[PDB]
Amino acid sequence: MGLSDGEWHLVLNIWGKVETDLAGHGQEVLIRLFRSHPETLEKFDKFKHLKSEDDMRRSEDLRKHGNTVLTALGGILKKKGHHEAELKPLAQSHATKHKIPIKYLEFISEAIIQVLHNKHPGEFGADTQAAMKKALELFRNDIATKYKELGFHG
Ligand code: HEM
Repeated sequence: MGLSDGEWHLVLNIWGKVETDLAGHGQEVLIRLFRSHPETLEKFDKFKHLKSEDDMRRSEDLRKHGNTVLTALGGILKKKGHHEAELKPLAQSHATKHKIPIKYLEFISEAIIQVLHNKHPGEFGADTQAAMKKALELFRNDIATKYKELGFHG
């Protein structure tokens, strides 16, 4: 489950590009999530009204939340294999106030991978893709562990 130093290095190489625009990457991640899995838009009372891609792109509220999402994920990724303190409140919030099944966390992992590949073809080769995939698997798995403790079957 754990990543090597070299795998983390690949993850943070591509994250270095994302960092220079957390809101804009985050917006594309949410859009690709919602369009690839429309059922996930149901979890977001604030965005359910957005019925088109162009509407989603014009939503400053959607853009802002994309920054929140990727800011939180960046802090986690930057902690590499010692992210217990950053991940725990996130798990807590997504197992209580917004009950997000692990399946949808897989969907957004998939959306993140697709956005990075579309926006960063050169820096996101097969090895960096495999490493980012692994980091997001570790992330979901660790969230799932906390879910169990919190009483939520994900
Ligand atoms: C990489 C995975 C994710 C990250 C890093 C993330 C991060 C966040 C953060 C930081 C917040 C606000 C603070 C908090 O609640 O702790 C939030 C809120 C929320 N999250 Fe997530 N999230 C992720 C995945 C998801 C998914 C897949 C869904 C639904 C399918 C979801 C649904 C929500 C909702 C509904 C809120 C509240 C929105 C609002 O403030 O109105 N999250 N998320």
